[PDB]
Amino acid sequence: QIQTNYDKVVYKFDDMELDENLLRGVFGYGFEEPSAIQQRAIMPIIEGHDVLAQAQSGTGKTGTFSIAALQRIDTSVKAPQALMLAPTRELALQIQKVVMALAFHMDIKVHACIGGTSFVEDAEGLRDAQIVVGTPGRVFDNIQRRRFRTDKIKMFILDEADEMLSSGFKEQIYQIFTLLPPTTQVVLLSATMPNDVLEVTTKFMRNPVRILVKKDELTLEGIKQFYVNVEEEEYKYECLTDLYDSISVTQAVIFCNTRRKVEELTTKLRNDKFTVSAIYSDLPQQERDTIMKEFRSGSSRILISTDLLARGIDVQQVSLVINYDLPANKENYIHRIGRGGKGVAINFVTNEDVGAMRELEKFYSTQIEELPSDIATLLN
Amino acid sequence: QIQTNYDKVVYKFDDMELDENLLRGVFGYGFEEPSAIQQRAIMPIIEGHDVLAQAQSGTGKTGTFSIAALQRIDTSVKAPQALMLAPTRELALQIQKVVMALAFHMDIKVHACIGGTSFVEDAEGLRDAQIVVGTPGRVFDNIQRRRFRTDKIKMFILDEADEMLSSGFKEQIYQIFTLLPPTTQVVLLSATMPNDVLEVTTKFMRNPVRILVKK
Repeated sequence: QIQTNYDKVVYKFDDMELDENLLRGVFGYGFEEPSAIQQRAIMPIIEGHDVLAQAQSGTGKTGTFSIAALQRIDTSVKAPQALMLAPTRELALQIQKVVMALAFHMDIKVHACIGGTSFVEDAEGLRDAQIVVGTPGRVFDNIQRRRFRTDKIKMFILDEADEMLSSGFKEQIYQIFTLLPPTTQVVLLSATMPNDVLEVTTKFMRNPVRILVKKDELTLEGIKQFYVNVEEEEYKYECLTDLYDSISVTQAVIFCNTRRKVEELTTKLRNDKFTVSAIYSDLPQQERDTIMKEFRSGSSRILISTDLLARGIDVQQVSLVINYDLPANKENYIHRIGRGGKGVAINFVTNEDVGAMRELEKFYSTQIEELPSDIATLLN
Repeated sequence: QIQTNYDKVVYKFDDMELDENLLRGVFGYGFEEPSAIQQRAIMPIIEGHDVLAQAQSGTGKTGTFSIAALQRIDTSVKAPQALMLAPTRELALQIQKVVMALAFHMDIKVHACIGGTSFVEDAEGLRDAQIVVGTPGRVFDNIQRRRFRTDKIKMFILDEADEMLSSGFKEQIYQIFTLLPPTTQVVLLSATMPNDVLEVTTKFMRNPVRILVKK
């Protein structure tokens, strides 16, 4: 979801105190209701804060800094007031179209400082322009050659910071900062939040409002890696049946590599009264949440599912997770036993899954001990 | 200044519909905005017209047929598709240098069929070259001895035609035309338009677009 230190949302462009002309342009362009990032990032930008926003490429994001920037432009001033940087000529040109359209009912000049341009037209455009958009290299060159005066600049937008940095624009971006008024508001939009952006964020921004995407991490520390060698694929079921004698409730989830296995296991288990909840990557939306509600409530201590749902499966209050089938792809091991924030994971390997479980210890660095006869302990 | 029968001008390279990599190559090379001849000559060449253009020596003229020729190349075909001729080895090498730069973000092979070159490497170079550039004699010789296959050639550029003719390459240039597939697009750049040039134009070009200088 969204993690932010601003906590203030506006749900409609009408409630943003937008100049009437800009607002006509917002609706005229096709914007109806603010998107998730627009409901949070526009106001803080308008208000003058330095803002760091994690936003995927798209018209929603472009609208965000475009709308805000147009709202802070002093039409009376016929000099650059806002500078927007992009990774490529094309992206810059697209941004210039968006702002232009948004300003369809206003009279603000927007210059594209990009490759392929007679410096005579470039000088002329950068003189009277109120919003300048271009690529780092070209922008820096024009600032150094005095063709682009930056004293009236009040806002600095860094679109796709990650891409710009990874494209090799770090030096020029850093140099642009020192060539812009020290008080300039800094706004940075980025799909990812790598150290490169964090570095810029920390060196150039001031107590910025941060609007980030939640996500989470791996983690195999809240869980204990225990395995059992059934030797033959055929002896797994009985080994799993014996486990349910020294566990005492706890409720567990069991993952299989194939859908059929999930059913056979479910069948064999139900043929013995074992009330198990089975879920496959195909049940309609209305049926999947029905089985989950039955598990996260209606008794049902066991929950069997395939490896494909591991990512979407919200391992509820489970103190035990069983791997009937050792994951096919090492990467999906944690998706099955991750937990982002007690924890026991038991693996059922045969006389073939050998060295295969070691890869899950090479792909990682955690220890997968053997399961001792004493189980009533391993589960609190 | 210019007298043309094509009159259709383009002022920016963005408006020319160039493959993205080639365009990256154009700006990458230092080209900013199309010069007078580039504004008129590139598009007709790309479009397929036999073109006769009065242009003085220069990176502007070179860029003109180089950019067009690069847009027309078919990446999948690994055989000579364009043949460019210049009056001297030096001039040819310069041209190879210009198209190579222009093709920096592309994967095009450019072979120079010029003087002093092991008939072995010359052979290997022409086998999979997509753009071949060189002097009339060396090219004619390589076509006869069969080291240079021409069946895939779609464009024939004659740079500084007046100079090549004034240097005595007339016979060879004429022979090459007959050794190239009949439909090959013909492009001829020349500072002056003497009868030698007019004769070539009338004998080998088909209802060509003509881009000339006032006079």
